[PDB]
Amino acid sequence: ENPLKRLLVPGEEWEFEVTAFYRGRQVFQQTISCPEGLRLVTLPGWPVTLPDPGMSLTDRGVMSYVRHVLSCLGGGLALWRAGQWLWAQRLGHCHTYWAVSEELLPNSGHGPDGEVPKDKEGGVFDLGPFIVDLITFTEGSGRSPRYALWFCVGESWPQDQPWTKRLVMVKVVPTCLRALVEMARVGGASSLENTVDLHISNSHPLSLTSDQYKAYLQDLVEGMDFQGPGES
Repeated sequence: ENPLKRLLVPGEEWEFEVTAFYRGRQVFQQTISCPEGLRLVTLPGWPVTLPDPGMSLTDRGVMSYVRHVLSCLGGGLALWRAGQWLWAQRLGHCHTYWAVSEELLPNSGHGPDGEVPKDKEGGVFDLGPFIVDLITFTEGSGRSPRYALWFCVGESWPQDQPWTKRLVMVKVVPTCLRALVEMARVGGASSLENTVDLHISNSHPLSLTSDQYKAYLQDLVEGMDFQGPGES
């Protein structure tokens, strides 16, 4: 059996590493595993409480803005997995934007990938393209795929243009993905067996050669959906 397909079975809980930053400063970090995902804050999902800025900030202006955001969070930013997709939904009143990027806090650039919807779930990450890109990476014909989700949380009033200053940023890393990339990087330059920890419930680190890992990655692709051109 392909051990990597365990990543997809419904009963497998993915571990998520959550790191919060206030004006670029790390002020919180926690790693969580929950069947119903998490909620950045009677509702489903493991609640992850962002800390009061008084514990790390000194600027009254930024402290005030952060407290405003803590005030609109309400139900919170929900993030969970369903099949090959990671979904997000803004349950509270804070306009929240997202982007998949590197492990480093992203610059404003061309803006976020999108705004997390409130009335319905919104897809924020598809494991399909990620694995395809990971394979391309192992082939040496592509860059390492990104897996870090960044959530910029603004106020309820849509005129603070939060993505510009990115005062409240929360990075969510599904650790299985970080591990898969590291395994490709390390294994790609090694003729020996290397260990990869999938960081999913009831699992043990896997010892695989580069050839084994590549074969499992290729087979993993068959366990996910890829929309065809013009397919209904």
